[PDB]
Amino acid sequence: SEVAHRFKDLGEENFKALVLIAFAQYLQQCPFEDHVKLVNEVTEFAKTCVADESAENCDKSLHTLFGDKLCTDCCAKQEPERNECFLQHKDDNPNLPRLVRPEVDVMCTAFHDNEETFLKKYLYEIARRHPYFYAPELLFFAKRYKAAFTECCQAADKAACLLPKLDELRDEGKASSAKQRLKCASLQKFGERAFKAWAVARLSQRFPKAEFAEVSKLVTDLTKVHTECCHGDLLECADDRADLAKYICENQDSISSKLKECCEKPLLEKSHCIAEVENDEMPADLPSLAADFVESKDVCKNYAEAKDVFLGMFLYEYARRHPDYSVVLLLRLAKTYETTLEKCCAAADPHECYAKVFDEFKPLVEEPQNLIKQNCELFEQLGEYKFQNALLVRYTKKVPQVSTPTLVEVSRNLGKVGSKCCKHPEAKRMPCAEDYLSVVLNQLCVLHEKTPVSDRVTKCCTESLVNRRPCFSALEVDETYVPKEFNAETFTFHADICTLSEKERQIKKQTALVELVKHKPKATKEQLKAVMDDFAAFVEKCCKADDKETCFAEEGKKLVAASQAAL
Ligand SMILES: O=C(O)c1cc(/N=N/c2ccc(S(=O)(=O)Nc3ccccn3)cc2)ccc1O
Ligand SMILES: O=C(O)c1cc(/N=N/c2ccc(S(=O)(=O)Nc3ccccn3)cc2)ccc1O
Ligand SMILES: O=C(O)c1cc(/N=N/c2ccc(S(=O)(=O)Nc3ccccn3)cc2)ccc1O
Repeated sequence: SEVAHRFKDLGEENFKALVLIAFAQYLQQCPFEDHVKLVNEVTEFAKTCVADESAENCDKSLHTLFGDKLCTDCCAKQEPERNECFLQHKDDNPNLPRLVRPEVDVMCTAFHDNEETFLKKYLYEIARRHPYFYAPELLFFAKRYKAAFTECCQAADKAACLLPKLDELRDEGKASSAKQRLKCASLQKFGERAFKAWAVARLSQRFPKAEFAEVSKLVTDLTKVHTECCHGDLLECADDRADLAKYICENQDSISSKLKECCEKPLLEKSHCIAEVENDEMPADLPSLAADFVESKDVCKNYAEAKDVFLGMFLYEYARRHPDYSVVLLLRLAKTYETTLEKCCAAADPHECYAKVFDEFKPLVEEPQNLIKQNCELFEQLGEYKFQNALLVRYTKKVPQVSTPTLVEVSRNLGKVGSKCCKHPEAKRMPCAEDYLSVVLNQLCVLHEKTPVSDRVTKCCTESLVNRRPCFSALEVDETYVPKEFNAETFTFHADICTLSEKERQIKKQTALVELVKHKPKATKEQLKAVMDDFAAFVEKCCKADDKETCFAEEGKKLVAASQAAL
C-alpha cells in the first residue's frame, strides 16, 4: 500500500505539499482551484489507507493513482505509456501571465486571513512555472516564505522587512530551479552514467577524506533520489532524500568534518545544508596520481579488467585533490584519460604512449583559467549590465536564429557570472564560473529544445553535456544567417517606457540591441552604440515632450528609418 507508506513517512503537511507540486508541474496551465480539489481528493484517499491499508485501491502504485486523478492525449494511454506522456508534456517556457507582486499590506492581509491557501498558491505558482523544481527543496522554500511573513507582517515597517527576504528567496529559487533543471537534463538527455560521473566528481571534491567505495554508495543513492524527482516520483524522491540525509549524518566520520552542524538541523534545513556544504579538508598524505594512473605496470590491465571502476577511481582521485577545478573540467580530463587509454593499450608499448597524458591535459586546464580572468576584468570595468550587453552581442552574433526573449534571458543570466564569481579569490573562480555557465547554457538548451531554430545551438546542446561551454565559446559570427529587416512593427514605443522600472528599462534596452544585431550581424560595438545612442536620445525627447504619442510615432518613423541606412 504505497500511498499509505508515503503519507506516513512524509506526514500530512508535506504529503499535501508534494502532491500539489506534482499536480501544478504536470498541468501547469490548469487553474489553482482545479489542483486544490485534486489535492484534497488524494489526501482524503491517503487517510483511508493510513486508517486501513486493507482498503481497495490503496494497494495501487502512485504512478497509476495520480495519473487517474488528472483524467477526471496522455490520459487515453495507460502505464507505462501514461507517465512518459505527461513528462514529455512538461513546459520549460509555459505561456502564463507575468506574476506581479501585490502591495505589502495586501500580501500580509491574505497571509493572516488564510495561511495554508497563501502557501498552496506560492507552491502552485512556483511549481507551474518551474516544472522541474526539486520538490523537497520547494518545501524548504515554502518553510522560509511562511517564516518571513510571520516576522514581517507583525513588524513596524512590514515592507523594508519582507521585500529584501522575498528578493533573496526568489533569486535563490531561480538558481535552485536552474541547477536541478541541469540534473534532469543530464539524466534524461545523457543517461545515468553521465549523472553518476558528475556526482562522483562533486562528492569527491566535497568529501576528499571519504573513500571511493563510500563516494560510490552516496552517488548510487543520489542518482536514485534525482532520477525519481525528474521522473515525477516526488513522494519517494522526498523520502529517499531524507533517507540519505539520515545515512550521511550517522556515518559522518567516514564522509566529512563539515557536516556536524547540518545534522543537528530540522529535516528540511539538514538536506539543504548537506546539498551545499563546504568541501572538507583535503587529506594531508596524498600520493601522486602518476603512481596508479601513469607509472603502475597494471594501468591497461585495470582499464581492461574494470573500466568503470578504474576510470571511476581516476575521476575520484583527480577531483578529491582538485577543488579549484570545475566538474565539467574534471570530466573533460576523465574522458581524455579513458580516450588516451583506448589508443595506448592497443600500441606495442602503452607506457610510453600514455606517459605524457598529464601534458595532454595542460591546455584543457588553461583555457577555462584564461576565460575566467578575461571576463572578470571586463566585469570590474563594466559593473554587470554593460557586461550582459557585451555577452548579448557576442551570443546574438554566434546564434542569431534564437528568439530575442531567450537571447535576453540567457545573456542576462550569463552576465550574472561576474557578480556571482569574480568576488572569490582567483583560485575559487573556475568551479564557480564554469559550473554556473553550464547551468545557464543548460537553460539556453532546454528553451531551444521546445522550438529549435539554430542548428548550432542544437549541435552544442546535444553533442555533449560537459563540452557545451567550449562548444559555444568556439562559435564565431554566423555568416550564413540572413539579416532581418526593420519595419513599423519591429519596435513599439509608448508613453509607459518613461516610467519604467530600472530592471525593465535594461531588459527593453537589451531587447533592442539583440534586434539591432539581428539587422547587421557583422556590426561593430561603435556602430551598434551609435544606433543605441540615437534610440536613447529619442525616448529622452518623447518622454519630456508635450504630446509624447505624437513624438513616439513621428520620431519613431525617423528613428527606424535612420537606423536602417546607418550603423
Ligand atoms: O539531501 C540532500 O540534498 C543531499 C545532497 C547531496 N549531494 N548533493 C549534490 C551532489 C552533486 C551535485 S552536482 O550539481 O555537482 N551534480 C550534478 C549532476 C548532474 C548534472 C549537474 N549537477 C549537487 C548536489 C548529498 C547528500 C544529501 O543528503
Ligand atoms: O549598451 C551597451 O552596453 C552597448 C554595447 C555594445 N556592444 N557591442 C559589442 C560588439 C561586439 C562584441 S564582440 O563580439 O567583439 N565581443 C566582445 C566581448 C568582450 C569584449 C569585447 N568584445 C561585443 C560587444 C553595443 C552597443 C551598446 O549600446
Ligand atoms: O533609453 C531607452 O529607454 C532605450 C529604449 C530602447 N527601447 N527599445 C525597445 C523598446 C520596445 C521594444 S518592443 O518590446 O516594443 N519590441 C519588440 C520586442 C521583441 C522583439 C522585437 N521587438 C523593443 C525595443 C532602445 C534604446 C534605448 O536607449
